[PDB]
Amino acid sequence: PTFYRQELNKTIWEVPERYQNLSPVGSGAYGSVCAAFDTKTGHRVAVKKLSRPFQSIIHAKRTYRELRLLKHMKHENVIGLLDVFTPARSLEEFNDVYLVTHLMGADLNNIVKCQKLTDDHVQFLIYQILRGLKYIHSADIIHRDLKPSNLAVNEDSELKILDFGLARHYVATRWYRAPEIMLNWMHYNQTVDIWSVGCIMAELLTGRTLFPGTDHIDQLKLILRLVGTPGAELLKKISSESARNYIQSLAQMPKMNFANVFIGANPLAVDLLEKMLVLDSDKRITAAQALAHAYFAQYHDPDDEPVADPYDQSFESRDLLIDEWKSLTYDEVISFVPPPLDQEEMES
Ligand SMILES: Nc1nccc(-c2c(-c3ccc(F)cc3)ncn2C2CCNCC2)n1
Ligand SMILES: N[C@]12C[C@H]3C[C@H](C[C@H](C3)C1)C2
Ligand SMILES: [Ca+2]
Ligand SMILES: [Ca+2]
Ligand SMILES: [Ca+2]
Ligand SMILES: [Ca+2]
Repeated sequence: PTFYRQELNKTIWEVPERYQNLSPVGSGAYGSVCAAFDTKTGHRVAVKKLSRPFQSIIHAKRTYRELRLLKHMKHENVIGLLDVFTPARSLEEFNDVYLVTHLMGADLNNIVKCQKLTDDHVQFLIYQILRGLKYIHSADIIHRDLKPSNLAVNEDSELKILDFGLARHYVATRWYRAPEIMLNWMHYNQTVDIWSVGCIMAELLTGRTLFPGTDHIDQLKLILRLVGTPGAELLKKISSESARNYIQSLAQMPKMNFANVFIGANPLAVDLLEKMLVLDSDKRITAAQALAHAYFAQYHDPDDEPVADPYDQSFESRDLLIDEWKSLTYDEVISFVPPPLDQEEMES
């Protein structure tokens, strides 16, 4: 393919002539993104140029991790890959990676901000998050920082999870993070992401942020006002003695009845929130359990809530040299097989 160069976000992008009319639509994890027109299929796409993908061992492994993850993700509510390209003619020239997915014009903050959402619409939005989570969780992938700005939404409210499974080694909002993550507790499971869904769903229903804490301690106090003081068993999870002593010394608070917090909400929504917003991560509902909850009865379809193929994450434990990660990434670029344009069939 013939490539062309265009300065976007103050830097030169080099892309195949197939992709036209690039215009910036914001930053993503470790890269910046442009919307484009795919002249091969007439579809609108989003193209992410990774920033400094091989500058250090941290960047190089992050680049491999992201390409491996995105090549594996094949679910209608999870960002996946239509294409991956590099202007490099060989590994020796290889220093830039571009990832291509379907264009999603908005994030969840664009949906709720200026819109009084109906309950049926909230159901659809949360249903899609949970369907995507069941899939990624089934591959032993956790998001860990799920929030409205990590949920891409298109013009018809179709939603995809992105920026999951990233980070190993800019000020982000922590309002949606699971307490065990925000506070660095010693163990956690996939249901960290279900806490985040609870926080998102609460805000879609009320129009107000659930736990808008000014710092870690203020946020914890807001959380405890809703869910009540935890038992000594929860302290088991917290390494820092100072943190445990602080929590233990707080004046005891009762759990609130969520029916008195989400006044006027669908009682089924309140019940689901009660099951998601639990401090005990072993008591928190899973994504697959939540999809069966009566709140989603008009959307639930077991035939269309798939799990993922096994995902080999053995590379995560390995320390390799920059050029090894780079060569592995080049291999993944070259071996990528674009999916069919139409991968779906009418149901039954
Ligand atoms: N508009 C849009 N549409 C789809 C995805 C993205 C996208 C990607 C991304 C990931 C992989 C890929 F291959 C291509 C793009 N990373 C961050 N974003 C965000 C850019 C602005 N915030 C919401 C989405 N942006
Ligand atoms: N957002 C809220 C924070 C705190 C807990 C609960 C009820 C009140 C006090 C408002 C949610
Ligand atoms: Ca169906
Ligand atoms: Ca079809
Ligand atoms: Ca479609
Ligand atoms: Ca069916």
